[PDB]
Amino acid sequence: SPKMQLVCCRAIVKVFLALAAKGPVLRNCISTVVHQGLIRICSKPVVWKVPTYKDYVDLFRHLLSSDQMMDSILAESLNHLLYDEFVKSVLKIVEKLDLTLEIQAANLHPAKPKDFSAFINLVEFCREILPEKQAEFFEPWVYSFSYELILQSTRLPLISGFYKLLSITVRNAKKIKYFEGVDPEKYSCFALFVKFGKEVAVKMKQYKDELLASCLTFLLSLPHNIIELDVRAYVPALQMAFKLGLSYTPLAEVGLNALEEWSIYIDRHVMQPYYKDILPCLDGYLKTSALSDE
Amino acid sequence: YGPDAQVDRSRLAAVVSACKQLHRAGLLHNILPSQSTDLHHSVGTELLSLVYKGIAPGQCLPSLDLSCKQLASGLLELAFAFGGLCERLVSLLLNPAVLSTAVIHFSHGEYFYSLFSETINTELLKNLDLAVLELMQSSVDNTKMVSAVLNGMLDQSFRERANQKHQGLKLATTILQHWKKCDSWWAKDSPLETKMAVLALLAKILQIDSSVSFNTSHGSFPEVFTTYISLLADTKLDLHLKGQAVTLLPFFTSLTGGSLEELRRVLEQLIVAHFPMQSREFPPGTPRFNNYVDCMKKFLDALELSQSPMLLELMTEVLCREQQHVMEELFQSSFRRIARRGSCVTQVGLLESVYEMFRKDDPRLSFTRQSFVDRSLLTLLWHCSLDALREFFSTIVVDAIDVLKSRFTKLNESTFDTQITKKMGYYKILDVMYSRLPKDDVHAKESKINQVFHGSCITEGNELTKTLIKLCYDAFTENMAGENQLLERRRLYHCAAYNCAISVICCVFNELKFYQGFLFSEKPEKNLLIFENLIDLKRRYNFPVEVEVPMERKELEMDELNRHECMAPLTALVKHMHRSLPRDLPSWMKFLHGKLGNPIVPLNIRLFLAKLVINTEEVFRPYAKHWLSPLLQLAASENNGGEGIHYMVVEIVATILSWTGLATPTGVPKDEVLANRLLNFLMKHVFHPKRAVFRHNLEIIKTLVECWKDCLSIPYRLIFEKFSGKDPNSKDNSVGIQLLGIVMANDLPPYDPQCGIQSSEYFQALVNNMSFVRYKEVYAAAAEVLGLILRYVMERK
Amino acid sequence: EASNQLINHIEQFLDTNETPYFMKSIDCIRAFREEAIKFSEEQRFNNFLKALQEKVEIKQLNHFWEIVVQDGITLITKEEASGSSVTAEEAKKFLADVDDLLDMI
DNA sequence: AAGCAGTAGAGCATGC
DNA sequence: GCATGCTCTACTGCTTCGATATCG
Repeated sequence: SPKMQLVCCRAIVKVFLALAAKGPVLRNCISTVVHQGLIRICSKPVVWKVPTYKDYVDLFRHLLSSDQMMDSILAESLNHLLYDEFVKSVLKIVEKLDLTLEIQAANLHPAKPKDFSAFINLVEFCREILPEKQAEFFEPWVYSFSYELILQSTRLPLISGFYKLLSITVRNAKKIKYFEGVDPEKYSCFALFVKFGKEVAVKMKQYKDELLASCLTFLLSLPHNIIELDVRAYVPALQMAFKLGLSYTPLAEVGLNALEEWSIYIDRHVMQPYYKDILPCLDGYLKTSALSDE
Repeated sequence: YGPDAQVDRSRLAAVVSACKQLHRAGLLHNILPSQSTDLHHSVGTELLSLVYKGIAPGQCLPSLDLSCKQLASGLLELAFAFGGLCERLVSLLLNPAVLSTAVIHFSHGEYFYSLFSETINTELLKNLDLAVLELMQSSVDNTKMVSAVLNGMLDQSFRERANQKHQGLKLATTILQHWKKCDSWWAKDSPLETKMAVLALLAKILQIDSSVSFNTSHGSFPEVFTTYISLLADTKLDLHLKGQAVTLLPFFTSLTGGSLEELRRVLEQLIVAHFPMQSREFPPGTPRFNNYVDCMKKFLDALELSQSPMLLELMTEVLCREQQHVMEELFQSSFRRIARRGSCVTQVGLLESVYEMFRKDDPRLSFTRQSFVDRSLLTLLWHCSLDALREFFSTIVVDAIDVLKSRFTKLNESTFDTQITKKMGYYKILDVMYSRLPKDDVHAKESKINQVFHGSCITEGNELTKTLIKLCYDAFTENMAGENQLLERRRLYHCAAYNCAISVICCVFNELKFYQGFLFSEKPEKNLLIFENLIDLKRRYNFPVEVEVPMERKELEMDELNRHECMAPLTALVKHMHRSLPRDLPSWMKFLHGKLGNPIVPLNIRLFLAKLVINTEEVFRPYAKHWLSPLLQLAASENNGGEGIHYMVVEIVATILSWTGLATPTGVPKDEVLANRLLNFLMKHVFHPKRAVFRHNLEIIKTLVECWKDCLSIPYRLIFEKFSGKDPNSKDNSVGIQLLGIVMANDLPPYDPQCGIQSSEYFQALVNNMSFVRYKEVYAAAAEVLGLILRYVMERK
Repeated sequence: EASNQLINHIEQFLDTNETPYFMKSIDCIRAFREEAIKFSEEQRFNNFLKALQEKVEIKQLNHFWEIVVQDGITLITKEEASGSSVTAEEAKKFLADVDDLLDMI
C-alpha cells in the first residue's frame, strides 16, 4: 500500500548506504543490484494482477531524489552515486538487448520479440526518471550518453525509441544551460547534435506515424543556437508538429514550446519571414465554440 | 586526474589513439623502440605503472571521472600492446598494498582489478599459460586474489564462446593441470572462504569443460574427484555452505560405479550426519531448520536438472520416511519436472529404481513402504510419457499378479501388514496404468496381454482383465466377523482395490452395463458387500458452516468426506456413465437408491452417497423424482453429524431447491411431512450469532418457502415464541420479526388460527416490539413487518 | 524422560534399514550402556535390554541382530546387582453372479 | 458540585 | 494495511444549592 512503499524505499536506501561505506569492493555491488532490478522491472507486459513500469516510478524517483528526506535522520553523496548507477545501467541495458528487424518498413519484425518489449519498457520508464534532478547530475553524462545513443540510432534508424531517449538527454542539457559558450566536450557534443539533427531530418521523410512523431519531438527539443543556423530546415518540422498536434496533443505541446523558445532566443529577422506559414496552422486549435463541445 | 584536466587530458587520448593506429599498422615498435634491457618495454611498463599508481593517493581519494576511466583503459590497452608485460601485471595484481579513503582498507591489487577487469582479462586470456602458471605459483601468498582473478578470467572466457570457444577449453585444461598448486585450499583447518573459492572455481571449470567430471580417463579426474569428495564429506564446513557443493553434483551423477558408489557413500553420510532425525523435528525458524531447507532445495535442483536414480532413490527415501515432510509441493514439482524430459529410455530407469524401493524386502514400516509408491511413484507414473509406461508395465505384470494372487498370514501381524501394503501398492500402480493407457494396447491382441501368458497367444485379449477383475472384486468384497487385527490398513487396501476396479472397467468395457457387474453389486444373503468394506463406520464427521482456512480446493472442494480417496474416482465414473449411454432408475442407481433411502444403513454411508449425489448432480437431475425423497429424508432426518443447520443440510437443501420444477414434494404425504419437519427444523435453528450466517439461513428458509410454498405448514407458534420475549434490552425478538418478514414476503397469511395463540395475544406480542426502542432492528423492523401485514389484510379483506 | 525420547529415536533408527543408521544406533546404545554404568540404575538397564531383546525377537532385523551377537549387546554381567569385577562370561553363557462375467467376454 | 436534557463523534463491528 | 453505520459515552449548558470569604 502507500505508506508502506515509503518503508520499502527507506529499507533499500539503508542497504545501499550501508554497503556504500564498505569501500569500493562492495560499492561495485550497488551497480549490479540497480542493474538487475532495472532489468526485472523492464520485462513486464507492455501497456494478484500484473504490475507494469508505472508502479516502480515512485520507487526509482525516491531513490534518486529522497536521500535528503531519509539520511537526515538515518543516524546528495548517495543521490549522485545512485544516479550514476542508473545511467550506467541504462546504457548497459541498451548495449546488450537484441533489436533486429526481420522480414516476415513493409512488415519488418523483431528477431528478439522479447528484447524489443524490454527496450520500449525501458524507454517509457526512463522518460520519467531522468527529467527530475538533472541540475548537476547529468552534466558529466551529456556527451557520452548522446554519443552512444546517436551511434545506436544510426544503425537502427526506424526504432521510435532512440529519438525519445535523445529528446530526454537534449532537454536535460537545455535545462542546465549546457550550450552557452558555443571545454572540448561541450563543442564536441554540440557539433555532434548539429550533424545528427540534419541526419534525422532527412531520414524522417520516409517515416509515417510514431517514428515521425518521435523524430519531430527530437528535432523540436533541439536548442535554439543549433536551430538558429539552419532555421529553414527545421521550420517544416514545426509545421508538421502543429498539423499532427490536432490529433496528438503532446506534439502540439512540443510545438508550442519550440515556438516560444524560438521567438524569444532566435533573432528577430531570421525568424521574420517564417511566421507566414508557422502561424496559419495554429487556426485549427481555435475552433472551439462550446456548443456540444462543452 | 581531477576536475579541470580537460585541456591536458585531451592530448593523452590523442597520442593513445595515434599509437593504437601505429600498432594496427604494425610499426609501433619502430617509432617507440625499446629503451629497456631485455623484454619489458620502457614505455609500456611506465604506462602500466602510471595507471596503477594513479588510482591511489601517495591527495585523499581520486574519484574517477567518466572519461578518466576510459582514458585509463586506453592507456592500459596501449601498455599491453607494447608487448610482454604479463609478469609485471600479474605481480601488480598479487600485491598486498593497502589503501584508505578516509578507516577501511581494500588492497591495491584488488581495487585495480575491480576497476578495469576486462582489459586485464583480455590480456590474460591473450597470453594464457604463463599467466596461469605464474598465478598459481603464488596461491598460498594471496589466496583471495588468485581466486578472484581466475574466476574473472574463467567466466569472461565463458562469454566469449561465440568466437573464442577454443580458448575456454585450453584455459580449463591448463588451470586443471596445476590443481596441485591449490591443494592448500581444500585442506583441514582452512578458512571457509578458500573452501568456497575452490567450489566456485570448480563450478566455472565444469561449466566451460565437459570430459573432466564424468569420465574415468583424461588424467585430471582423481585430483578433482578427491577435492569434491573431501569438500562435501567434511565436518568443519557448515550445512548450507556444503549445500553449495551440491549444485554441481549434476556434473557427477553420470559416472559409472566404483566411484559412483563412493559418491553415494558420501551423500548418505551427509544425510545421516547432517539432516534432522527422521521427523523434521527442527522448529521452523531456528538456524538448523534454515540450513536444512536451503540445502534440500539445492539438492532437489540437482535431482531435477540431472535426473538420475542415485539421487531419486535418496530424495524419495528422505521424502517418504515420515508422515508428511515439510516441502511436499517441492518434491512433487521436482518429480513432475523429472518425468516429462523426453528420452524414453531414461524414464524407465527412474521408474524401476523407485519401484525397487518398495518391491524388495528391507523391512521398515507399512507407511514407509506405501509412501514409496504413494508420494513418488504415482507422481512419476502420472506424468511420464505414454511410451515409457508400457515398458514399466510389462516389466511389472508377472510379479504384480504373483503378489496379488497370494494368501496372507494372519498368525504374524508384521508380514501381514507388509503383504497388505504391497497388495495395495500394486493396486494403485495398476489403477494409474489402466487410467492413462488407451484401450487397444491393453485389451486387443497386444504384447502386454501376451506377456501375462507364455510368449504370445491367439486369444482375443481378455486373459489379464478377468484374472485382475476377479482379484479386485475378491479384494474389495471381503467380509470380516471375527477378523480384527488391522482394520485401517485393510480398509485402505479395499479402497485401492475398488479404485483399481473403477480404472480397469472404465477402459476395457464400453457396451452397456458391465459397470454393474462389479462396481454396484452386493450379496447380503452371502455377506459379500461393497460400501461397508469401503467406508469407515466409526468416525465422527463434522460438516462446519464456518471455516478458519478458506478455499479448501483441490475441482471438487475437499472438506473431510471429500478426501475419502474413493469419492473422486466414483464421481469420475458417474460422470463417465452419463456420456457413454424416463425409464425410472437403472440398477446402478437402484442400488444407490436402496442404499441411500434407509435409516437402517449406517450414517457414514448415507452421508457419503449424499455427497456423491451433491458432487455430481448433473446426472441425478434427469431422475430427480426418485432422487429427491431420500435426500430430503437425510436433510430432514434426525442424525446428520451436527446439532444445527450445518453444511451437509445446507448443501442438500440447496441442491433440492435447484431441483424445483422437476420434483415438488406435493405428491406423497411422506415427502410432505418431511418438508414440514424440514421447515420447522430450519426455522428453529436459524440464529448463529455470526450475522452473515444468520442472513444465509434466512435466505435459505426464504428460498425454501418460495420454491415449495404449497405443501408447507408455517410454524406460527414457533415464530410467536421467537418474537414474544418481554425484555427491552435484547435483540432476541429480531428473529421472529425476520421469520415473519420472510413469510409475509411471498404471499402467506399471518396467524392461521390452528396454533393455539388466540390472535389478539399473538398480534399484541408482535406489535409490542414497537416500544422496545433501543436497537433499530427491533422496533423499526417490527414496524415494517406490521406495515406489510396491514397491507396484506387490507389487500385481501 | 530424554532417555525415553532417545529410545524412541533408537527405535526409529532400527526402523530405518540403511547402512550407516545401524552404526549410528549401536553407538547410541553403547552411549546408553556407558551412562547406565555411571548412573546406578540397573533395574532400568535390565529393563531396556529385555525391551530391545523382545522387540527385535518379535521382529526380525536379522542384520542388526547379527551385529548384536557379533559385537556384544546383552544383559548385565556382574551379579545382577550394583557392582562386581566380572568379564563377559555372562554374555558367553547366555547367548553364544460374478462367475458368469468371468467368462462372459 | 451535582442533576438533567441534549448531542456528537469515538470506537468498534462488519463486510463473503 | 478500507468503508459504513450504530451504539453509547462523555461532554456542555443551565440551574440549584451549599460552603466559604466579606461587609454594615
